[PDB]
Amino acid sequence: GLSDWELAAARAAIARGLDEDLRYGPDVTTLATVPASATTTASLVTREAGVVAGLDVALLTLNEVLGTNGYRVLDRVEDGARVPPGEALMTLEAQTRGLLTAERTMLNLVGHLSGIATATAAWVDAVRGTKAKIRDTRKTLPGLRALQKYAVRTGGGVNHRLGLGDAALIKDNHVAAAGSVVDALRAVRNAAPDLPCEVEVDSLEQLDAVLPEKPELILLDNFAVWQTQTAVQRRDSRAPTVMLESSGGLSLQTAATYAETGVDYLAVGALTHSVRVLDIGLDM
Amino acid sequence: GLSDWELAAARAAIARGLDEDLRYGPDVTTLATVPASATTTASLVTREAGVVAGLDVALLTLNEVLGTNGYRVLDRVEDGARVPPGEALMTLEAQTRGLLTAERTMLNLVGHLSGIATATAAWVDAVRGTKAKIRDTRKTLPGLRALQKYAVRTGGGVNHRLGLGDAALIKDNHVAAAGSVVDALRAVRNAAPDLPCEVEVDSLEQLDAVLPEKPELILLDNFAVWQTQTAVQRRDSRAPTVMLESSGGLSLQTAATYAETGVDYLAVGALTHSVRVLDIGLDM
Ligand SMILES: O=P(O)(O)CP(=O)(O)O[C@H]1O[C@H](COP(=O)(O)O)[C@@H](O)[C@H]1O
Ligand SMILES: O=P(O)(O)CP(=O)(O)O[C@H]1O[C@H](COP(=O)(O)O)[C@@H](O)[C@H]1O
Ligand SMILES: O=C(O)c1ccccc1C(=O)O
Ligand SMILES: O=C(O)c1ccccc1C(=O)O
Ligand SMILES: [Mn+2]
Ligand SMILES: [Mn+2]
Ligand SMILES: [Mn+2]
Ligand SMILES: [Mn+2]
Repeated sequence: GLSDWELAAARAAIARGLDEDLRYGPDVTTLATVPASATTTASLVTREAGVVAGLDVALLTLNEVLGTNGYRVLDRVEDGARVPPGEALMTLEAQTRGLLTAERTMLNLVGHLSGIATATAAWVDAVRGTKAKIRDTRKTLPGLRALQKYAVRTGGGVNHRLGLGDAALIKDNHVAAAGSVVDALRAVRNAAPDLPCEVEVDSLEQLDAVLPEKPELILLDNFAVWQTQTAVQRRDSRAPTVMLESSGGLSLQTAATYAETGVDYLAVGALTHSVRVLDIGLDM
Repeated sequence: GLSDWELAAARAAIARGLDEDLRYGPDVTTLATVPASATTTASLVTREAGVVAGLDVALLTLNEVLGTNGYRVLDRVEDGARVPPGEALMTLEAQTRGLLTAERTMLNLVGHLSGIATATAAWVDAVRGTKAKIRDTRKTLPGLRALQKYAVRTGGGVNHRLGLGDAALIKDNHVAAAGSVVDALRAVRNAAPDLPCEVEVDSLEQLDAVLPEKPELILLDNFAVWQTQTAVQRRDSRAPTVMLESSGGLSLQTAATYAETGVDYLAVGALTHSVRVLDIGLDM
């Protein structure tokens, strides 16, 4: 499921999580109430409906606390599964002390990632019957980019760039510094001709100015729906190969409206910066 | 503003943030569009109203990217300031290249921490005229506990425990393993007699059972307002010294209603697990 750098990202996050929990001493309450030889069957069950993501991270949290041979998975659901309230995402058998200590860290990761995949899916359903794909941004939390990114993919969106040197994206602050969108575009092309180039426009005027330069993608920043319609109309007639991406004034209520204008992508920051946790509990 | 461990935490977070942005190559678009000698005056300004928190983290991000003597702060607001849309939280003068590279990492942190402080303050205002204090939980994001915990305090909340060995808290799964709340309570009392003890009850029945044991705090889990009122009446008559904390079915709409019952605290998970970013931009 997770790739190598995602897996490594997950391990680093679960380690930071456990360290936050354990740095003040051991789990005194678990140690005191449950014997070392105790063993139970527990299930991660959703208190609500949504799309599940990050189940492997649950397994990595246990590997860290109990060791690979410290637990047994009697059953599990697959990442990306649409799930109702009360559904058992995974049933385990493991040393009780290990589960009570690992509980919060593992639940915190799975609820966050599931919350993103559940949101992402909402957006994906909203623009169904359209050609628009939902994309994320770099408005991710430090240390969780690979995981948050993985989660939007699980819900059906498509990742944008993972970093700064990943692809070029000429922003308002660059244009300001370069003095002109076409100047900046030209500069980026000359410096990194092999790198994907996206140019951000703030108006129909700038839009007209960059279409002839034929950048890979144009990001329509904070365009009203009527302006997005015009943009697509101009792109379609003047530079059929330029992809258009809406970003800025996007809400789930307007997603379809923008998608219907014919844009190729909707870039949603909310997907990673304003996530509502999917409520999950560990039941014994 | 930030303490030593919070500072070390911020530093670790900013470093993980920058590494995510730079691991694919340098900021190609900035290097190409802005000269090394470029310098600007920039401001972090809110696109929305809210409470500000995490400004020092912005500075720490610049120290890391431009070095201490790489910039100058012409003006700044204090953490915890209630702020309107379009307010300039901090005005800097710095090398342009350094700002554009630091921008996203610093913005993502300040936005996150401010979103938390903004939400916390809404809860705090909600229970105003009551004696209840708003507290957080361990439902924090991995690697960000110290910072998230710092933010609820900036918003007016009061921190709960920071980890597992920090204070004792008997939960449902412990009760399940110990076979009883009173059993579990007795066990913890024997193991860590010097440690603060909080026990979680799911019913007025368990409440009656633990009140005589006189634990430090009792967490009323998912009680209706009427049950919360009853519990306050029983506590007041049977164990005046026992503090009560509501946690579970809390919404900002009901906050005051529960606070009015006379409980000492409201423990809010949403404060740290479902945060809506405060929208902030770097304007040059
Ligand atoms: O408002 P700006 O001057 O364009 C600065 P900003 O840091 O917002 O720039 C980015 O944010 C938007 C990302 O999706 P969302 O809006 O949902 O968060 C998009 O406008 C981006 O180029
Ligand atoms: O539903 P449970 O069986 O009590 C498991 P859970 O992990 O929810 O247990 C904790 O969550 C609540 C925290 O505040 P919030 O609800 O806002 O997130 C509270 O019930 C806690 O003891
Ligand atoms: O994070 C951003 O500012 C952003 C917002 C929208 C599209 C893409 C990006 C990006 O840089 O990849
Ligand atoms: O994270 C939790 O389950 C939690 C929830 C509410 C209060 C306190 C805690 C805690 O363990 O400190
Ligand atoms: Mn933008
Ligand atoms: Mn914006
Ligand atoms: Mn609970
Ligand atoms: Mn719950």
